[PDB]
Amino acid sequence: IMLRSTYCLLNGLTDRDLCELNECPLDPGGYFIINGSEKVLIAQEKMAT
DNA sequence: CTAGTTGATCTCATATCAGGAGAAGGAGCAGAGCGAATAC
RNA sequence: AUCGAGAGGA
DNA sequence: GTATTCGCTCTGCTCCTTCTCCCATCCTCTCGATATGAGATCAACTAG
Repeated sequence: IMLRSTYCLLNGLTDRDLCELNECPLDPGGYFIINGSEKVLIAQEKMAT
C-alpha cells in the first residue's frame, strides 16, 4: 500500500492523529514500505500508444 | 612364519525504438580467354 | 563474503 | 585452315549479410539476493 493513499491507515488523519501515531504531518506519503525500506516508484516515460 | 585387530577408502543400497564500424564469406553477374567444334 | 542494482561525488 | 562460334572455366568485382568488437577515470554509500551404515580390500600393525 502506498502511504497516505486512500487505503492507507494514515488516510484522512489529522496532524494530531499522525503525530499520535508517530508520523510526521509534513510527510507527503506517496511511497511504499517493503521490508521496512521506503521505496518510491519513479514515473517511466514511454512513447504514447 | 603367521593369523587376528585397526584404520582408511570405495561401493552400494535404502524414497518419494534513438549504435556503429569494420572485416570476412558467399552470391550473382560480367567478362575474358581458350579448348573444342561446325562450317565456309 | 560474493553478485547485481540503485543513488551520489570530482 | 581458318573464321567463328561457343561452351566452359577462371577469376574478379560490388554488394549484401554476418558477426564480432568497442563504448573516460577514479571515489562513496545503500539495498536485495544468494545422510548412514554394511561389506570388501588393503595396509599396518600386533601380537602368537
